[PDB]
Amino acid sequence: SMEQVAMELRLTELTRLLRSVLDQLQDKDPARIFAQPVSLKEVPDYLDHIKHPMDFATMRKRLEAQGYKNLHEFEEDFDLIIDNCMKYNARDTVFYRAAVRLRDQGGVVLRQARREVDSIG
Repeated sequence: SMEQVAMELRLTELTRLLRSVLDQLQDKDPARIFAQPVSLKEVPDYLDHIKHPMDFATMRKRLEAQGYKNLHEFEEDFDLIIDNCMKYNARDTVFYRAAVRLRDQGGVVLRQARREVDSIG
C-alpha cells in the first residue's frame, strides 16, 4: 500500500536522524571504551553481573537494520551502555568515570534529538 510506503519512509528518516545522533554520542567516547561488546573471553563472569549487555557496535547493527521504531527504544539501548558500566565497575575506575562523562555529554544531544523527532514528526 501507499500507507505502508509512507510509514517506511518515516522509519528511514528516523534511522537517518538516529545515525547522526549515534555518531555524535560516540564522539563523546574518544577512548572507545564503549565501542564494542565486553569480551566474554576476557571477562568470563560478565553475564552473571549484566543481564542485557550493550555497546555502540551492537546499536549500530540494530540501527542499520532499521530496528529502532522510535527514539525511546534507541535511548533505552544508550542508557544500557552507561548503566551496565556504572554497575560492573567501581566509582574509582576509568570505566565508570568514562560512563559518567558520556551520560552528561550525551544528555545535550539527546535533548535536541527529542525536539527534532517531535518537530519533524
